[PDB]
Amino acid sequence: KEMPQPKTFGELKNLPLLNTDKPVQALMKIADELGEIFKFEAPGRVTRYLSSQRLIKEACDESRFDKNLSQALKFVRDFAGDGLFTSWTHEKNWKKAHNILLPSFSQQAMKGYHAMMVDIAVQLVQKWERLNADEHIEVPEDMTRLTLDTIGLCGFNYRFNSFYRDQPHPFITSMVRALDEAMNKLQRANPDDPAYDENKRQFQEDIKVMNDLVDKIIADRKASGEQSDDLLTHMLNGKDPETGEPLDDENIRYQIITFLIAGHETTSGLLSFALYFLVKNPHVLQKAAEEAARVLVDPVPSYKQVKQLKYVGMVLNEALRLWPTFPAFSLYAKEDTVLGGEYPLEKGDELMVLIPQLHRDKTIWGDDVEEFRPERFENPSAIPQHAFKPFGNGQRACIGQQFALHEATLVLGMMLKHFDFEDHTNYELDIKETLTLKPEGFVVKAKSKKIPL
Amino acid sequence: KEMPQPKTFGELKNLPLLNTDKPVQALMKIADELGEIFKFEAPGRVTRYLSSQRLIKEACDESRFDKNLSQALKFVRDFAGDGLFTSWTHEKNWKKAHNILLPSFSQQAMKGYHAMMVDIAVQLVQKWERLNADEHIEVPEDMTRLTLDTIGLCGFNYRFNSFYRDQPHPFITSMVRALDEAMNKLQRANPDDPAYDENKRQFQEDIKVMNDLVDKIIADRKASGEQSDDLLTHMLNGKDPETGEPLDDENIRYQIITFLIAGHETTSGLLSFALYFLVKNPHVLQKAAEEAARVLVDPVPSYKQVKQLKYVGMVLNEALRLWPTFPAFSLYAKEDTVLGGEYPLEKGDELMVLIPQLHRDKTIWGDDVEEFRPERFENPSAIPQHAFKPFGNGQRACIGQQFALHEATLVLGMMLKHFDFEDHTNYELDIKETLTLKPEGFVVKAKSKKIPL
Ligand code: HEM
Ligand code: HEM
Ligand SMILES: O=C(O)[C@H](Cc1c[nH]c2ccccc12)NC(=O)C(F)(F)C(F)(F)C(F)(F)C(F)(F)C(F)(F)F
Ligand SMILES: O=C(O)[C@H](Cc1c[nH]c2ccccc12)NC(=O)C(F)(F)C(F)(F)C(F)(F)C(F)(F)C(F)(F)F
Repeated sequence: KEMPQPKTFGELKNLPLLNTDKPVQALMKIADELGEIFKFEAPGRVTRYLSSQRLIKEACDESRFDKNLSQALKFVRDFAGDGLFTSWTHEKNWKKAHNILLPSFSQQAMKGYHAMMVDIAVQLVQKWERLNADEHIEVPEDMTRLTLDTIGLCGFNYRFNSFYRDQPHPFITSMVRALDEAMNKLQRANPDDPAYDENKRQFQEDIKVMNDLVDKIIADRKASGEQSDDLLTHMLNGKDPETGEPLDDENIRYQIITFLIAGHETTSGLLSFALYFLVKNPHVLQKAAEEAARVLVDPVPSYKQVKQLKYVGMVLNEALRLWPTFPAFSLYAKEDTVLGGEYPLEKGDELMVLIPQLHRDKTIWGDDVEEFRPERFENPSAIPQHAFKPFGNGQRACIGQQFALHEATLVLGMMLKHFDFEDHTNYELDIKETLTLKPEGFVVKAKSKKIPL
Repeated sequence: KEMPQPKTFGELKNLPLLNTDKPVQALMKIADELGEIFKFEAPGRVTRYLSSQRLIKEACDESRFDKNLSQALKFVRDFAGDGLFTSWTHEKNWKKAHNILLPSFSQQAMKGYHAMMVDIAVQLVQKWERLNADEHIEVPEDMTRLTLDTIGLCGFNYRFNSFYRDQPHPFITSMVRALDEAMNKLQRANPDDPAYDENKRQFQEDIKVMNDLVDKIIADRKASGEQSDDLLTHMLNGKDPETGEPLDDENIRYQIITFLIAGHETTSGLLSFALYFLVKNPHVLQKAAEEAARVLVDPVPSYKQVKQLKYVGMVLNEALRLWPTFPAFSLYAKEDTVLGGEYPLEKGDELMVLIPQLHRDKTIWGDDVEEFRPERFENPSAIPQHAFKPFGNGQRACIGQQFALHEATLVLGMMLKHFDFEDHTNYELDIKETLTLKPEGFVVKAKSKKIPL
């Protein structure tokens, strides 16, 4: 039985297929042509891309497969270290940090973060209230200002003040450039070529910038002793119940860098896609706006009011179905095993879960998988197990899921309460790929409903 | 009596003395050397610089002298046109605009603008509340954000959104570059030298940017009929009592451009100098802060509360004494006349009033004229006529005087209510000159008192 494989480039095998600005979208097209599984080879490396719920449900069995660091994550590890996102499950610091931080990311914890989320959300709305008549909004740029500032503030009581700037904060410049470099390393044949020497030097300079700001943030909080109820305070004080150990300061840095990466890259994309779908589907926008108007009856939304925004939740989940913003995750076989009754795997063999394809599995979702329909999530127990995984799988799933959904629900709810929206350019979806997916160049006009804050 | 005169450069006469980054400060030093009057010659022209109250009181006699357009103002007229600032007193549009606008710039008119002034002032306070512990404030840069935005909003219901940017608005970039070219054209031999073709092209392009935006603003408003009740509304509807004529749309544009020049340049300089002198004089800062705390008992300052900030007003007047931010104005003799019983002048002969030197006249102020003492203004009536002229003279005095002082008082009151200030760099005063004066590089730290808004 021969597993499908895309086109090759002689000795380089499939590698040059990733020499593109849009590798995930390319892989989606290959998946459409080849089906639920294909092998992908490079010099000295092989993986298998999975696209169907029936295979992915097996891949998600944690007794058989564990999280793998893709080559992308191995490069991100050069600045995110053994933080939660780029550590192996068997490294002592994973379970330790996981145990310490899980309570700080719970739904109940969101009650405590809510006030600071509102602070940044109000800044966004005020920005849009203050635009002149025929000016427009640069959507992913503003969502990124919001999401980065929220995690900065909620997490570590640090204000990036992104709405006060055109040029990002120096940490963000370095982080964005470090991420770009990490993703660019995947797609260059002969990575030791002299041309890439300057890229490597700038990389080391960006890592240093990140470490020095965050180390300083940690040291400052240690030296002040201030008990600001946030992630940083929790990490400086908390002990892992299992080992009885706290995180050391180096690992705390790695977690902070990791949360900032997450806040910048991934939540902003969700909000950007959600707004994109709303302006392309005005009946959905109407339903979401009506809910926002009916529910958010006070100038400052409450935690309880955000929980009440069911339809806005459904909008966000349908946006995640179509464009899960961190679109692939990797697994390895813990032991020899056979996938799907058909594909034998050896210990250590790697799998890639193509989340956007899983979410277009017609045998699960129906034939209309490209349509934006939030009512797919109106009665969510209808969704089969492992059919919807925008936040990954099992113990290695996104720790920030509740944070991200709370922020996104609050913000999207406020946006729909306060403004009508116009797709003035009839924007053509163009998806930029970094660590994540975003709708590049998405612009709208927002006409104020003149409801005070 | 042969008039004193500074050093000459052969056939260039005194012209090269103004070929300096700091021409007003140069002229002040010359005044120190030469006294109350000196002649200043260049090829094809002459003026006389006055520095004493004794002589300036004659110059300010409107039966004997009228406002002259200095060469600097003649160049500003290429983009400010026949707006109030760059028009001759005998021009029909001067008298029309004067009669139409003056009542809208009264102390009592400020009740109408107060709310919009608070809007921008709160944005400033919030920016500074949001700075992190280690960070500092770029004072003139932030003061200019405030003052430009205030005149934009109050004047024409237009939001430059300066607190949302590092890059100034396109209009501002052009205006600033226009004003720079005007300044540069002064110290320049042959204007039609092909060398300056690019300068002229840039100049024309900046005029276009300025006219296009402002004309659109005006046209947009005329269309809607929206009675926004600002300077633009008054200008579109208002009739000159004398002629019975309104301003035409072209002249309205020049007034708006003129207001924007004014609210950008001179007013922010005042606030920057005031804060400078406050941090250099801690006892004065403390007295002003006591008043602010005693008077501004509400989170939103009221119009009447700003009028009660007597000491803050004294502080601003003392800043204006030392560093009047539009530091000189020009006059011409309406008829042959003798100045000071010594200097015969012919009809058309020109004078320059060197305001910073007038304000250092030891016969009026006492020997300690370099000292910052707001108490000099305990009773502003006590100052002799024509001794204190930071807003110029007579019917050609600053129309924006009450606007500027109300805005500056409000803002400085709020700053002193909400923050303690630290001169963390022990800043060395360095005054940059364009057509106005500012303390370049003035930076402070502001520690919040944590009083909510
Ligand atoms: C819409 C927003 C987000 C999406 C779609 C998303 C998606 C994901 C996915 C798919 C994974 C699994 C990665 C893998 O298997 O390799 C993951 C892991 C993670 N995410 Fe997110 N994420 C989001 C927001 C956030 C936020 C806001 C934070 C933190 C502030 C965060 C922190 C993390 C961390 C720490 C992990 C690693 C968890 C572990 O292995 O222990 N994420 N995320
Ligand atoms: C600290 C702030 C300010 C200072 C020191 C200042 C100073 C002056 C001075 C000295 C003049 C006389 C010019 C001459 O004789 O050639 C003047 C004129 C003028 N100023 Fe200001 N000014 C300030 C703020 C403003 C503001 C905020 C506005 C408008 C919003 C404004 C509008 C004008 C206008 C229109 C004139 C021309 C008046 C006329 O001749 O009819 N000024 N200003
Ligand atoms: O980084 C990796 O390991 C894998 C695949 C890969 C990269 N190099 C390989 C060599 C042989 C076989 C497979 C690979 N990379 C990808 O699938 C990808 F295309 F880069 C990717 F999809 F864009 C991605 F990196 F996974 C991603 F989607 F951007 C990421 F967000 F990181 F998951
Ligand atoms: O613009 C002018 O006409 C006059 C005088 C002048 C400029 N060029 C001259 C040649 C010969 C004799 C006099 C002059 N300029 C000045 O006095 C000046 F102070 F140098 C000035 F800086 F240019 C100034 F323009 F006056 C000023 F001070 F910057 C201004 F803000 F405009 F008042």
